[PDB]
Amino acid sequence: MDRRFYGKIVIKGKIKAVTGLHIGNPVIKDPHTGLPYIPGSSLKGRLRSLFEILVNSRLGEWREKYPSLANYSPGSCRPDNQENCGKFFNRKINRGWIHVCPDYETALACPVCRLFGASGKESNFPSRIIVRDAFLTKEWEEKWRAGEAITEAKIEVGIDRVTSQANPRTNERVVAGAEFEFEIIYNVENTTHWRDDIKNLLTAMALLEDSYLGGSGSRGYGKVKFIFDSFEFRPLDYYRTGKDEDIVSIDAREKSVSDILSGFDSLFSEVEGKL
Amino acid sequence: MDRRFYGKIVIKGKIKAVTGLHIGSQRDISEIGGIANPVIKDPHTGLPYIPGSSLKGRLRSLFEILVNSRLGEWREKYPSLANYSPGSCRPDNQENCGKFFNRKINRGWIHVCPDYETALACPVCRLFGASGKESNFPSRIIVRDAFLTKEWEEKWRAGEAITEAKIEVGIDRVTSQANPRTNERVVAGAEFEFEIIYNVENTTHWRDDIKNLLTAMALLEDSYLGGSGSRGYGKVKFIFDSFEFRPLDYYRTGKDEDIVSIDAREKSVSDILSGFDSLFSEVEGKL
Amino acid sequence: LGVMKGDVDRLGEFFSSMDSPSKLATASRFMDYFFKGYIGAIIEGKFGYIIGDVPSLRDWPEEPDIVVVYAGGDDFFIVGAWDQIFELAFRVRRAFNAYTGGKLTLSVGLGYFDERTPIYRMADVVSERLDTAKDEGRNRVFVVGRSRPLDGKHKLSYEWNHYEELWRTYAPRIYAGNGRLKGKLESKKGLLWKLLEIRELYVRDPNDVRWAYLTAYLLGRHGLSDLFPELVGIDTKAVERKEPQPVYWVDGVLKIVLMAVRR
Amino acid sequence: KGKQWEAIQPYFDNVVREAKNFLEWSPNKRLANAVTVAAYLTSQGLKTNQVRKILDMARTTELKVKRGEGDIKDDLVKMRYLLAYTVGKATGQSKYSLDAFHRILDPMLEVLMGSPKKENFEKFYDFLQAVVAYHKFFGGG
Amino acid sequence: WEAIQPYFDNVVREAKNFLEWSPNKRLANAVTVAAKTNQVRKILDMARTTELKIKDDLVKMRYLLAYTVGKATGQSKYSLDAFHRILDPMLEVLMGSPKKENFEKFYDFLQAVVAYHKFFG
RNA sequence: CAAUACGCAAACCGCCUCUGCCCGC
RNA sequence: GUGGAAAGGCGGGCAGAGGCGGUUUGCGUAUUG
Ligand SMILES: [Zn+2]
Ligand SMILES: [Zn+2]
Repeated sequence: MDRRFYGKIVIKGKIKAVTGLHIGNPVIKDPHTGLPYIPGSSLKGRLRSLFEILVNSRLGEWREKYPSLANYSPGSCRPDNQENCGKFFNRKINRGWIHVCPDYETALACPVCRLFGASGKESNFPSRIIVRDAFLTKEWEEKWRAGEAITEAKIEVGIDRVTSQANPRTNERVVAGAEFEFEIIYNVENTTHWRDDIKNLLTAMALLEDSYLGGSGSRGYGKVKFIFDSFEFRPLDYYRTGKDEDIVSIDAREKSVSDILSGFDSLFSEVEGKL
Repeated sequence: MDRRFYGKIVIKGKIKAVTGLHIGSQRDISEIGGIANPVIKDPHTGLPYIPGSSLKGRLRSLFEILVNSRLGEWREKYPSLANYSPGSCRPDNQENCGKFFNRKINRGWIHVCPDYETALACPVCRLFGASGKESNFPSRIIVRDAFLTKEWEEKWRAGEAITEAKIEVGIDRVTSQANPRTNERVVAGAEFEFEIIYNVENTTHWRDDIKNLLTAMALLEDSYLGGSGSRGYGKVKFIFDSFEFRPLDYYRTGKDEDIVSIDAREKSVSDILSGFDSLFSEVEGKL
Repeated sequence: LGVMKGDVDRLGEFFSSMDSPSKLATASRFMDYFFKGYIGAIIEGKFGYIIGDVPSLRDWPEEPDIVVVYAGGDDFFIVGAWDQIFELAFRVRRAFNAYTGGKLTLSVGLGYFDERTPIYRMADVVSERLDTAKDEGRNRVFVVGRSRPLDGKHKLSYEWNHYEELWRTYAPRIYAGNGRLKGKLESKKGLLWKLLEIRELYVRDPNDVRWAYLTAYLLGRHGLSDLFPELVGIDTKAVERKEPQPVYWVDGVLKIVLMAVRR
Repeated sequence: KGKQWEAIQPYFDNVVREAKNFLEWSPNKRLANAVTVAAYLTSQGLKTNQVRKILDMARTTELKVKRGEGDIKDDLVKMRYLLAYTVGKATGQSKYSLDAFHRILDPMLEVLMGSPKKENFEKFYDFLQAVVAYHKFFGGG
Repeated sequence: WEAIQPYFDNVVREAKNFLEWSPNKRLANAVTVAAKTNQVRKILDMARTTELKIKDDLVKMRYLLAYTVGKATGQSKYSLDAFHRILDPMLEVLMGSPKKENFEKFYDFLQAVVAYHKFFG
């Protein structure tokens, strides 16, 4: 009921890998250009899975602010084959358990499912962020042309203990240092709660800079480092006049934890006057 | 009551699928081995294409919402928005409630004005079209099916692929249970030639009706065009070849006197930028 | 609007069997009272011991919506609700086959026409669907307008006993009653159109066996490998008899199940 | 079960090579044998994702038989060595399953280089999809 | 059986220029060619690199091909110099040649050799 | 005097579950 | 010196919503020719 639209907060920037990355033994590449790239589903489905786990521990602190967290106890439906019950992860996809609130008004009240979207039986609430693919940057487009290898290979081994039987394989990783260019657009639909979802999306990004991005990750295959460039707002009046009436937020040398921390409320101050 | 004709503003251009484009339609028609999520491909060539319904629908659904938000202040600009309130008719099964989204298709609610006189002033249905019992305002835009550009035909001749198979997986938060699948999507960077014809029926209101089409397009460049979309699969970008006016004196005579606007290397937001009075200035001389 | 028009066959040869005015006045009166009097008691919903179970989309209402236009003694013409006229034709034939001692048969030609249709065309098409079911075997029902090859081996209108087993096999496994489908076959009404597309490959080419594996695969992908075991495999008994394959007969038994749902 | 995989395969293999040309019989025989082809491939796993490159290779020139080219040389080259690359990349327990599927198609590919292009490859491609379709019906995909 | 391999050595010495055959001979060479995987992938995958891409790399593609046989000594030059003797007589031609065309028939020959290598073992 | 004996990956997981023609003559 | 004359089968509808290519496995050890 009552889908609305005030604007689209655009989060441009550049994903940096200080340590070498892997997606998936080749890293998948853009076919028309040959370059590897970080997809959309590996960056939206990774932030959701570092935010459904974060919400799982904290169902006492968010329940006073978010309704429809009282409808779940922090748990898992993996042993007990029940669809919607007290345990927090409710949808068996085919064999996996992903927290999706099964209604519009549950997902309207849910802190996860108002942002990363939610399916349902005759409800089907749709998302508010759209996360685009990340190709190489235009200064790193040219190292492919200059032959400076945008990728590499890696030979590991797997040691059987008794006979010391070496069982090697060849991982193929993106080389450490290669820099992509990501894109997240937040679809501002409800002016009552967008202070949350901008400080709530950066929550999922900040855990990702401590965690890994795709690949194995527990061995070195992560280390995202979000280099932001500029938030803009794109109001509804931007799409009628076509002006540069999009409020620029200055974050040329700031971190994901340096926006969500002190410094937030002065940056987004003109957007609040624009609501 | 009083349908006239003055010409047809033809918008020629090229849709550039910046990210993998996905539409999807039926599979298994006298066929066994597929990836089971195929983008609609026409049978005579076996190449993918962007349909007209998939582009007119997504230009519509991004322009219900803009109207649904600014419903309060546009009653003076456009009459017959005073029949409506922001919201859906979904909580109480009515084909005419106070809210905006009023017509039940099968189980979903899509705004269609019920009469010719009501839809004549409504900003949405005066452009994209309407229906009803006995009254039935018909559309003005003809969004035609878009096919690949002269170049990308030959990349199917030279041997380059046009569809890619992306493997995505689902993961349980507890047992890390991999739940994989495959998608057929258009290769990222392919390029389709669209054409959107605007049937100029009234010279009173075409300036405020071309601007609405370039508002629904300028939202579509920030949104996605069909497919999984929220995970990257849209990201489409209009590259305008030529605006052409195609006047009334064109159709009888055959003289090449059709007014051509200058849209060589301009964004969709740059037409609606201050200069829409200058791009379509010489159209005012013909009225 | 479900129009049916059926008549007793070989009746003029039957009244020449009589050999006295005592005998012909009786046989022309017992035959008279079936289509005059005892056809009213069938539509009122009686005689379950005599009839049994008919191919029926839903059980018979208290006040059925049937309009007997004409019924003469050799002939009848009955309109009504188009899925009760379907039920009535197998309910008239069943009661007629026990009124006579199994000796005379009906030939009912069923049509299905919209409300906005002039009657002079409805009687024209149905009487031609009658003579379709008359010249072939005189003991056979027309059910639905159905496409056939140009060979002559494939005759359209169903035999009465041959049809009422096609209802016993195909219908209680894909249909449950009252216009709804079986369990987990909902959200697969696109399937039964696709299954009637594979019947349309049998009509352009009867000699092709392209319909044999497409039958098996489409039941495989949808998980419905148990339904239609008669259609997944070819019948070597049906080839040597020069009779239609079991994908030819499935058109009329699917459409009645399909049209009873909103489709 | 697996006891059907031992008997029915050894009943069919001498019938397999003795009809090595793809234009064996356009009648009911090549569909009756094709069910028996998937009948001893039922008890094996027979995953399709490695075959998806081969079948799409059969798909992309199936349009090109249809007024695209009159030459299937460049395609059928690519089908021969990749199908040897199937055991040539994937070995193990899926290799013993995929050796029995190798021995039916490799007699038929060598026909197709010197074959007609409108004919005798349609008679292969119809035997292609008969193996896949019943395999979904006996419980494999 | 080395003479039948030496009978195939004349077939490797038959294809002096590039266009050996568009028919079954490139396979029939490669069946008898393939009648160690880990030593060749700096040419095998190096062929995969240069396909999408050039001329200064093909010298390195010829320099690494002699760098393989110059490394391994002892009993480890025999099939090394043999597999050396096939590829370079089809690569001495392809320096001054079309790149996207005229290489495919070797690029499909290079892949077909390792394909039957794993089948025969 | 210097090396060569051998290993190039095994697994499971492969789509899912919601919707399926109305309106007007 | 025509069972004729005039008559658009069509107006409205995005195949869409949800989904991490994933989890473990140390380029190594053993002895001589
Ligand atoms: Zn939720
Ligand atoms: Zn309207």
